[PDB]
Amino acid sequence: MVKKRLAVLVGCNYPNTRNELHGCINDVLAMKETILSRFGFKQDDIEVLTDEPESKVKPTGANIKAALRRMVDKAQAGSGDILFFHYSGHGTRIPSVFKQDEAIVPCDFNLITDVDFRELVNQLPKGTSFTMISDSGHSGGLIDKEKEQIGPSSVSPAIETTNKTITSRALPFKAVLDHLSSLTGITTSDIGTHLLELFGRDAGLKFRLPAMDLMDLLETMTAREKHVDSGILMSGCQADETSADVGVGNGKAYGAFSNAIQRVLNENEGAMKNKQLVMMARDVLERLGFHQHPCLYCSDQNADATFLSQP
Repeated sequence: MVKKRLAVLVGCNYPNTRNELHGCINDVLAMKETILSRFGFKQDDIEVLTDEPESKVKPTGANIKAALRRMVDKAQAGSGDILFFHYSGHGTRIPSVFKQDEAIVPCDFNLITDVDFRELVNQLPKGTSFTMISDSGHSGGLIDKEKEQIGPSSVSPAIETTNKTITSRALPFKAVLDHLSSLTGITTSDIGTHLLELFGRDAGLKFRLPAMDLMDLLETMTAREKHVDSGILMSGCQADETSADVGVGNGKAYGAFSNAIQRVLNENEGAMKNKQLVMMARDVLERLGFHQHPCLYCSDQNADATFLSQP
């Protein structure tokens, strides 16, 4: 029985904009070489969506969700398929209505929120694994309702702040709203109005469904999550934190969390549990003076499973 190893790698540098980053595309290229060499992924099973000027497939909100939709077509029940999604780029938090929702910011600002990723993992059968590494600001909780295994509620002298030159991978809500206002030509405080007007069908699930219809849909996910739990989120920081973009525009920049993952893998060649990988990545960032706290969200069984099912 053949098992599939599918990957979607997304990197947003936002070049030549007001929200430029420099290490996100390098994070994607480094993670691609890692899964090709160490984890047995094949070139034809990997989709790369980066926003360099000459890119032919930009990481728009529709292209990202469609690529994640194509891995959703191939995961089968009883096959134990391995799905991987890396995101390096800007993140943001939007008001849930008293509460905030976490989201990633595609290059066209068609936000993908935590309910979109919760809907995605609820389309996967039991035994499948969806490992998501989101090196972005406010990345903690991006898979809504996924149990926190490592984070502020699951873990118990300060280190001097890093001397590296860093830039935040988080955009304020107003910066995201103003960006969408420059495209719609209208002014409203409801970000969903801009997103529905700009993207319509391709807008996030939170913005297309009425709140009560979303409540009915989330009730079906709550029932299914009691028996199937296939989502594994490794966030670069907590829900209330940002993630650091390290370096300048010299072609050598990188994400602090993505680099910490590469360091742990370089120093540990054997198979590593998902919980240990996040813990050792936290140790790297803590020692290096970074104040973001990577978090892990998955089931108890997947917390003890090896990263990307390495034997």
